[PDB]
Amino acid sequence: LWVTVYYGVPVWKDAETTLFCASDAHNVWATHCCVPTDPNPQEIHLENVTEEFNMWKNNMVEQMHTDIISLWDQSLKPCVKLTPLCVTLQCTNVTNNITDDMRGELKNCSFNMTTELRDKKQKVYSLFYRLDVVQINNKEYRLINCNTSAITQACPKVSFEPIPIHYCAPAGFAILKCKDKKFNGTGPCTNVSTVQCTHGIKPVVSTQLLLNGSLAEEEVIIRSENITNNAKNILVQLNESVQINCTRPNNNTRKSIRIGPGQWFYATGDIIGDIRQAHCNVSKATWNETLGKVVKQLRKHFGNNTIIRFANSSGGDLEVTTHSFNCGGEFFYCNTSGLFNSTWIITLPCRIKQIINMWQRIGQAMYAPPIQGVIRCVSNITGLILTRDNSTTETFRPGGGDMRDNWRSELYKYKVVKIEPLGVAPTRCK
Amino acid sequence: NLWVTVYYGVPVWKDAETTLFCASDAHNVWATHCCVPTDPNPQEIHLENVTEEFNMWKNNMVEQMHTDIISLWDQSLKPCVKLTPLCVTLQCTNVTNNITDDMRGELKNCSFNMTTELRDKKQKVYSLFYRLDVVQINKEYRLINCNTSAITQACPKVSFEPIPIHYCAPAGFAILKCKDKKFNGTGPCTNVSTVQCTHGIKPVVSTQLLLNGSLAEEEVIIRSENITNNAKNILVQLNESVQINCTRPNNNTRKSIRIGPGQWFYATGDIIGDIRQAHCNVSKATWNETLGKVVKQLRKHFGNNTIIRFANSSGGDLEVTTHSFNCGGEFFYCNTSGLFNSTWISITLPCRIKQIINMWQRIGQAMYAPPIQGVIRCVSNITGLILTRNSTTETFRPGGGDMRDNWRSELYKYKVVKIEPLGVAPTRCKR
Amino acid sequence: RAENLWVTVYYGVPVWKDAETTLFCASHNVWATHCCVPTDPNPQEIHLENVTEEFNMWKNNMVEQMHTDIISLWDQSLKPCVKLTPLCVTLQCTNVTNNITDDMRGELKNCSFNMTTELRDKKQKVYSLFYRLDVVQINNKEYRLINCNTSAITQACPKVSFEPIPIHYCAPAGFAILKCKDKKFNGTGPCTNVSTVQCTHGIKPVVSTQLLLNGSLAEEEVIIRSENITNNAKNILVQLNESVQINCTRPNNNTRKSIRIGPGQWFYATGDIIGDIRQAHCNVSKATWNETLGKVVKQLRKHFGNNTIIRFANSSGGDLEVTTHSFNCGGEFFYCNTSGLFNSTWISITLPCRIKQIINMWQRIGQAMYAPPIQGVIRCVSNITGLILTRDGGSTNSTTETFRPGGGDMRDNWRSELYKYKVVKIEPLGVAPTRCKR
Amino acid sequence: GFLGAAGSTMGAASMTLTVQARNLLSGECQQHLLKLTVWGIKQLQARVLAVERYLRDQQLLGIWGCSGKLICCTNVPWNSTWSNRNLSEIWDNMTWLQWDKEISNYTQIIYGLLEESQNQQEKNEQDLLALD
Amino acid sequence: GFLGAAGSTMGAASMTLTVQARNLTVWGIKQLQARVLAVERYLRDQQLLGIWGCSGKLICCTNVPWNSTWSNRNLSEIWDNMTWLQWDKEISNYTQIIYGLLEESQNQQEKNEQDLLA
Amino acid sequence: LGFLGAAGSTMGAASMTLTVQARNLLSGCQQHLLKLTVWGIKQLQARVLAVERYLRDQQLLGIWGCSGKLICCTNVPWNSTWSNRNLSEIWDNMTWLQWDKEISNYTQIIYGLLEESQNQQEKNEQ
Ligand SMILES: *[C@@H]1O[C@H](CO)[C@@H](O[C@@H]2O[C@H](CO)[C@@H](O[C@@H]3O[C@H](CO)[C@@H](O)[C@H](O[C@H]4O[C@H](CO)[C@@H](O)[C@H](O)[C@@H]4O[C@H]4O[C@H](CO)[C@@H](O)[C@H](O)[C@@H]4O)[C@@H]3O)[C@H](O)[C@H]2NC(C)=O)[C@H](O)[C@H]1NC(C)=O
Ligand SMILES: *[C@@H]1O[C@H](CO)[C@@H](O[C@@H]2O[C@H](CO)[C@@H](O[C@@H]3O[C@H](CO[C@H]4O[C@H](CO)[C@@H](O)[C@H](O)[C@@H]4O)[C@@H](O)[C@H](O[C@H]4O[C@H](CO)[C@@H](O)[C@H](O)[C@@H]4O)[C@@H]3O)[C@H](O)[C@H]2NC(C)=O)[C@H](O)[C@H]1NC(C)=O
Ligand SMILES: *[C@@H]1O[C@H](CO)[C@@H](O[C@@H]2O[C@H](CO)[C@@H](O)[C@H](O)[C@H]2NC(C)=O)[C@H](O)[C@H]1NC(C)=O
Ligand SMILES: *[C@@H]1O[C@H](CO)[C@@H](O[C@@H]2O[C@H](CO)[C@@H](O)[C@H](O)[C@H]2NC(C)=O)[C@H](O)[C@H]1NC(C)=O
Ligand SMILES: *[C@@H]1O[C@H](CO)[C@@H](O)[C@H](O)[C@H]1NC(C)=O
Ligand SMILES: *[C@@H]1O[C@H](CO)[C@@H](O)[C@H](O)[C@H]1NC(C)=O
Ligand SMILES: *[C@@H]1O[C@H](CO)[C@@H](O)[C@H](O)[C@H]1NC(C)=O
Ligand SMILES: *[C@@H]1O[C@H](CO)[C@@H](O)[C@H](O)[C@H]1NC(C)=O
Ligand SMILES: *[C@@H]1O[C@H](CO)[C@@H](O)[C@H](O)[C@H]1NC(C)=O
Ligand SMILES: *[C@@H]1O[C@H](CO)[C@@H](O)[C@H](O)[C@H]1NC(C)=O
Ligand SMILES: *[C@@H]1O[C@H](CO)[C@@H](O)[C@H](O)[C@H]1NC(C)=O
Ligand SMILES: *[C@@H]1O[C@H](CO)[C@@H](O)[C@H](O)[C@H]1NC(C)=O
Ligand SMILES: *[C@@H]1O[C@H](CO)[C@@H](O)[C@H](O)[C@H]1NC(C)=O
Ligand SMILES: *[C@@H]1O[C@H](CO)[C@@H](O)[C@H](O)[C@H]1NC(C)=O
Ligand SMILES: *[C@@H]1O[C@H](CO)[C@@H](O)[C@H](O)[C@H]1NC(C)=O
Ligand SMILES: *[C@@H]1O[C@H](CO)[C@@H](O)[C@H](O)[C@H]1NC(C)=O
Ligand SMILES: *[C@@H]1O[C@H](CO)[C@@H](O)[C@H](O)[C@H]1NC(C)=O
Repeated sequence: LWVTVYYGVPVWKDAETTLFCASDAHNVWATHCCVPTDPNPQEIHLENVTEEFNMWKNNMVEQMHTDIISLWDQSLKPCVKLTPLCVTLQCTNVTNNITDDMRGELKNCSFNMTTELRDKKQKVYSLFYRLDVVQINNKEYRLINCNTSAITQACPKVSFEPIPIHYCAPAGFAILKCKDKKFNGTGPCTNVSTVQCTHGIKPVVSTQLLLNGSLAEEEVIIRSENITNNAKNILVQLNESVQINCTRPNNNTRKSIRIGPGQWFYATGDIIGDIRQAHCNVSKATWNETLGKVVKQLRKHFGNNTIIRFANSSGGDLEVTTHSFNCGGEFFYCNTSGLFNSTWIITLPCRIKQIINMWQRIGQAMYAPPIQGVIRCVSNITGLILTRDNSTTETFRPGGGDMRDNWRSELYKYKVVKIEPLGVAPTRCK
Repeated sequence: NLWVTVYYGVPVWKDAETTLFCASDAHNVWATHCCVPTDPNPQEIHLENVTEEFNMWKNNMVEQMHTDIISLWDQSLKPCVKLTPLCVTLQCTNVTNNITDDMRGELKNCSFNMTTELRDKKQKVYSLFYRLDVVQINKEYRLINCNTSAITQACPKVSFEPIPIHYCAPAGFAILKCKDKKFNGTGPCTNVSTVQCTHGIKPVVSTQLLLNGSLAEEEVIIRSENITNNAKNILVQLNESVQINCTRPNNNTRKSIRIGPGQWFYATGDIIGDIRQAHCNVSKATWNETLGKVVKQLRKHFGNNTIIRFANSSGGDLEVTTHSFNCGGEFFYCNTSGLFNSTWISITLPCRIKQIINMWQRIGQAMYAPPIQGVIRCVSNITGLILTRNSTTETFRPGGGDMRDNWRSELYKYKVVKIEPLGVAPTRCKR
Repeated sequence: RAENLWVTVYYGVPVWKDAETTLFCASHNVWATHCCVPTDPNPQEIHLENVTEEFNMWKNNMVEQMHTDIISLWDQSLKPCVKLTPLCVTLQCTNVTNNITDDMRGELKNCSFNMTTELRDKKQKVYSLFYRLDVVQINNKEYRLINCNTSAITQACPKVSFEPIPIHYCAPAGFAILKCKDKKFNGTGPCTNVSTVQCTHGIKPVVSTQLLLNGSLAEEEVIIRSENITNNAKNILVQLNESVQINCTRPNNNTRKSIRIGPGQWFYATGDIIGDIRQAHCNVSKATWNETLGKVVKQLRKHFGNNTIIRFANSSGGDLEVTTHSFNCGGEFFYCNTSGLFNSTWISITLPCRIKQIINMWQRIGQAMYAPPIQGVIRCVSNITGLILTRDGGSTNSTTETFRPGGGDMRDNWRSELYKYKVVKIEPLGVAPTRCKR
Repeated sequence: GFLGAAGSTMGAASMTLTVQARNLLSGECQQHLLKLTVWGIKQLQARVLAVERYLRDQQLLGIWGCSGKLICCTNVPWNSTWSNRNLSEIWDNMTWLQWDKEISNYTQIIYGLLEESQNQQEKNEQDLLALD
Repeated sequence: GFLGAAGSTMGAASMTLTVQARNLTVWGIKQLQARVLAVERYLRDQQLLGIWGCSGKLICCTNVPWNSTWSNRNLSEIWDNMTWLQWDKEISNYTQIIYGLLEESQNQQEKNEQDLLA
Repeated sequence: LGFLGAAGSTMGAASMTLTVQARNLLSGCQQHLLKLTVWGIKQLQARVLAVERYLRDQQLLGIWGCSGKLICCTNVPWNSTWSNRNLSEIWDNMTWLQWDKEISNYTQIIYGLLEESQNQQEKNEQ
């Protein structure tokens, strides 16, 4: 009969806002924020709704991307630059106790570098990996990126090990979440609840393989924006993890070289012992068993009667065609061809590279100083990314590369809305 | 027997100064700057029976526009390539091939020893320069700004077309405008309205002749802070537009020189075809009449029967003796002395091209303009003049340099006030 | 069943608690352009009748605020100035030997070098004079600058002065600055003559070691304070009730030359001294000093007993910046030998001073600032208002004890100036028992 | 019970209001974050926006004469152009989301009417005080 | 529409208060600073009304009388044949004292509220 | 009669002047400092924090039903455990500073009681 004003209503709308960084309290992600996580996060069972979710339109992924770059840049921004090293090099091969399989990969290069005085030079030499060095025109060599970009040095005093970070909503906002186990990614799930804090996500940078993420609870889950369109990728979340053991082959040292008035360079030094090839070991059975589960989950979308093949990847950039892996700041480039060579119905050699670009922002290069000695890198395979390459056969190959896919994959079940507590309805009161 | 009542929301205000928001129509420097769209149909509310005093000479938003335009220009250049390594001794010659006579010596073909991407390698390059930017030492030349300050290169993707920008008030503030015709610059106007934002104003920078601005509507209007004094400039709006056609006809090319670890210098390339001088065309058929109108208005201030002469500029640097014009990123310095020759009781202006350019005559930062390939033709409207100044005769000459007046000439009809909603008044009520 | 007392609540309660906040500065040079806010032209002070409050100068965050701001200004003002990186070259140095007083022999070195010009392909051979304290020996005419193996050095901008212009700190709304008006305040404890102000008075950001210059003078007697008086390892801050005048000079008539080292980058090189070469020094009235100290011992005896003999001793250890009196006037940096100032015990003094142009601020290792030369000669007169001392005791001897000059931690200078102040926040809500029931 | 609502009946919205309206102002090592001018400014402006949203509701309820109320009555009739539902289902059996949904298209006009109702009421109060 | 009654009489403007009552890169920090200021200005006016017992009212009647020295005028001189802009200027001399009077009238009533309920 | 110079008055007497203190939280070249992209933010943060605190307190008074008043009354009885003194003992012979520290651990508990009491009062009115 009459207009009455109401407040405290269960109403919300989609929104884009800034989320808080929370942690457990000397790292990229250790000294980057101060908000503590909620020691006992609560969940509001916002049930009796069928909330529409998406993931291909998720505002949270975009801010994660933006902010991780920013954080990365803040870490490197104040660190010493390596411009003085962009000189012609005099190089030869390192053949000392060399495994033939690693032959040609390690180079011995000398150069004329300035000293602390503007009028003096020093003869300095260091070791390099083949992937960072280009021949001029057999003695003259250049650093690979002198014709493209400035190169800075990552500071050796900064650790780069990922930490799970929880995102938290500002007052007036909430994060809606699915408690579902078989959620499509774009469906109107029935298991709806809401939180102020997300599950922490450890940022992981890798290609062609999702490491240290979450597992599916009921089955292997296949997701894409549009399965029909080959332009979209395929992401798979496994319900069981696969162990992978990657190690350094060589007990290397490093040299602290004075390059200027308060500036130092950290060179790759010589190797203690014989030279060996870097590699990773994965159980052969586990890999075969895992693939079997994945294929059975593809057939339900591609047809029980088609032939499914996995194959070696397309050509392209190193960060596209191989498995790029960050271990303490050192980068492994593993040959995954042996993982995708089968049709139906394990040691991976790895290359080492020090001049590296993150998130494909061509222009800003960074040098990764060496870690002393041999280290072991052990991780959990939780998923991977594939592309779609008649009806007789369907072939899949390694994809991803674009980091938004790693973040999106982890942020599988979250949505952000704003709270709208005011409203108006008819009643009997004057 | 009246008692106090407190009234909230009373429609009153006072003079104020604050920060204004910029807005646009949605890689131009002002396109990336204003990320706020304007009202698609801006509001204006007539205020019945409101008299308000305006003063264009004390208009504080002018200072804000000047400060911010500088901040933005400078910010635009901050992340671009520095040209420090190019401040070297030059070896130059007289390239007078295929030129008209007045161009004999305008260009210098210089070569030098410079860096490459490697610290231990060197290269020899050559390029063309305008003599305005190159100074002879005691064959041996130096760039003109090597003994002053740093020279940096503008980023080649960034354009500077003067897209109009609207300025909007923050909550609690209001913009008042004079719609009162023939507004005199100062004093109370009796035809006002309140607006959300100013109209869009194009950030055009020039000296002597005001281009692409507002027109005077009814007649030529002359405004100054003090008419009697000669220490003040005179800002004149025209009601009619005067069309001017400017060109740099030579077909130029560009070359990109690798200068170091990750970057490039944009050098003047070669020239295709004959070399002719840059110039601007003003029709005499409009200009004659235009000055006659200006004089008729001057007769309202200076006797009514005096003889008024127009003349060349006083001595000063290039920035103020010639007309300063930019189009396409290139900077033209046009000789207007023949534009101001007559005494009251087609016109071709030759133009010089300068490449290494102080901006707003604030000394310290030299910017290098990359060359524009091809040829250029620009057409624009003269909407106003900057002029400066015996019982029978007076002379007027072109003025400029202080850019705050350019801003002032468009903003003369606006004022900013703050709203003060709390008032107190008597009433026949006590409690 | 009850007396029926009812909780009530109200706003506007005069209660405060200790709080750490940021105070703002109020007042061409570094301090003036960064303290644009004017002070209140008519400052207020409100006595808190029948209120007692506890102050503690040793745990004071206002001192930390000074430290941070004083560092911030130094960095902000040097950040945009000419870098002197290109001057780190081999130098060819000899002795200046012309009208030199014997004491100055070896102090000035005439060094030539090959320097960058405004053009990349041009060099110039130049020379200037240096103080020996700024240059080191290689392997005997070959020398380099002391900072070449450590850090970059920046030339201070010639137009930015660091005159210790007094500035005031003032509270933001919701905060109050409290002060002791009381006397003989220990630096700690419940002083009773308390009042609050909107803003503090001005404090001159004077930087010095050993002798505290141009501060407040004590009202009637020498006040001796320490975080722990009986701890021989702690600094003792002594405020005098009578000032001592000191007259300092740098007698050599200097000039300057300005050399282009780049496109608009001018290097200010030491110009030759015209005239004879003399030592910088300070003059202290001998009697005033051997008067003023009597009361220092008399007051030390308040804590140590007056059946002990107290000696003032010299040659306190540490680096140049620690062992000499660190003095900065006219922008010139002096290292004054005070050993003869502390050589006495009981039941016009000339102190020579050295000059150094390559300088560091607040012990921030690995970054330096070049002090440009100054034209002419200087003369400075200043007030000694207090001392930083440490005990040389800890020995099993109560009969005699020795004290030596201390300091170097600039926070203690500010601590003395901020001795009387504290900051709290206001909490206007409170609860109390009331007869009324809603 | 921060958002322990979801919707069932509107009677349930009353009991949740204190919390929902309180959650808005929930009320250490942040020193190293000051230097992060981009990261930090985003977090700061977000706080400012939260404040604005709070005040926007308080000011609107204030102008309508609803300040201090949970449920606010006024002499403004309901229109058939807005809705045609009975008064039974729409509380007792209907959740809130549908109420947010259909009524979403038209609202402003309601707010203007609510303001006018108060405008008239206060002038009338002033006259009642001036008279008897 | 915004200040539609700015040139009008007090009488004419009496029903328009709601019209005004409701209208509330590193470079962008300047706009943020402006937003913060607007909030602060808003709040100080709101506090003043609250401490005068005018919370929630646009036209708040108190227990403070008018002085002939503040305004030597009657109904046809103050409301009619007058406008707010001019009038407010005319009485600017007394703004501060009136505010102090308003605070006292409120303080005197609140004490009588906690007691008189008892 | 001064600003905090009521602190030494008995609480009863001190309470006669509240508006002076009430308004203190809401008040307040100048271009040079705009370049200080770190320092200037700190100053901005400081004023923003002051605003939040002001509003926080106002919201609490709202929740407790004490908004719009400097002084309010409620239906919550006093608990002798918080303090055990008589009425004269508290309003006279007492500074607010002393009072506040005596009951500094019984604050948030009262606030909880005030909130629920007001919630019940609304429930009773509906
Ligand atoms: C304790 O307090 C005393 C008293 O304040 C401090 O000693 C004073 O120190 C100041 C600064 O060193 C000194 O002021 C100069 O006195 C000279 C007298 O001949 C003036 O010539 C000199 O003027 C120049 O600087 C002015 C700055 O305001 C300019 O306005 C003026 O035009 C001059 O500028 C020329 O010279 C400067 C270089 O000096 C150059 O950069 C310019 O470009 C230009 O060429 C000052 O007025 C006082 O005379 C000293 N007073 C006494 C008694 O000594 C003492 O330092 C304090 N103690 C401590 C520890 O801080
Ligand atoms: C007063 O107001 C007038 C009217 O706006 C201004 O006149 C404009 O001036 C600008 C600047 O020179 C002109 O902009 C340029 O136009 C070129 C021609 O475009 C036509 O021809 C090309 C042929 O290839 C077609 O592709 C195009 O669609 C058009 O049909 C463009 O080629 C220019 O772009 C190139 O150069 C810029 C340099 O920054 C690059 O960034 C671009 O990527 C591209 O390489 C450019 O757009 C504009 O056309 C003029 N308008 C008119 C109507 O003539 C006056 O300048 C102004 N006066 C003052 C003082 O400000
Ligand atoms: C996945 O998580 C594991 C466990 O944290 C990572 O391996 C460990 O990394 C820490 C980092 O300091 C080392 O201290 C441990 O010794 C490692 N455990 C090993 C090697 O067994 C692993 O690197 C993570 N993987 C990825 C891809 O980030
Ligand atoms: C501006 O002034 C005019 C002239 O006094 C006002 O016009 C009056 O409007 C009322 C409307 O009720 C009529 O009854 C009067 O007869 C009109 N006056 C005349 C002389 O015709 C107009 O309302 C004023 N505007 C404002 C905003 O105050
Ligand atoms: C250093 O320069 C000299 C002179 O050109 C050359 O002979 C020598 O081989 C260079 N040394 C290195 C390590 O490049
Ligand atoms: C589920 O996800 C697939 C992947 O693209 C999509 O094709 C399909 O339409 C989705 N189904 C729904 C409606 O959830
Ligand atoms: C990794 O190493 C552990 C021993 O530390 C071993 O038990 C495990 O089987 C290895 N896993 C793989 C995949 O090599
Ligand atoms: C390996 O693949 C073959 C072919 O599909 C299958 O028969 C065999 O069981 C698989 N082995 C394991 C350990 O899964
Ligand atoms: C993989 O996750 C399990 C928990 O499900 C954990 O016990 C195991 O250690 C993890 N393995 C690796 C290599 O991280
Ligand atoms: C480059 O340097 C050499 C030095 O011998 C000189 O002869 C030559 O003329 C220089 N070239 C240029 C273009 O300046
Ligand atoms: C109109 O302009 C003239 C200057 O041309 C000035 O002297 C006069 O005072 C102005 N009139 C008013 C009302 O301000
Ligand atoms: C020049 O003036 C004409 C006529 O007033 C107008 O139509 C045209 O848009 C104007 N052009 C510019 C750039 O102002
Ligand atoms: C002015 O006019 C005279 C006569 O035609 C001519 O000789 C002279 O060159 C002209 N001056 C200018 C600047 O155009
Ligand atoms: C320079 O002076 C020092 C004293 O400081 C002396 O030892 C040295 O021998 C002198 N140099 C020469 C060449 O005599
Ligand atoms: C003064 O400070 C000293 C610090 O050693 C302390 O022992 C002494 O008790 C204090 N005196 C007073 C009156 O608080
Ligand atoms: C220091 O004291 C000694 C006696 O131990 C005396 O011989 C010497 O002259 C004194 N020196 C000064 C500078 O007072
Ligand atoms: C302080 O106490 C005395 C009694 O000793 C009293 O007369 C005086 O009014 C008090 N001052 C204050 C704080 O009002």
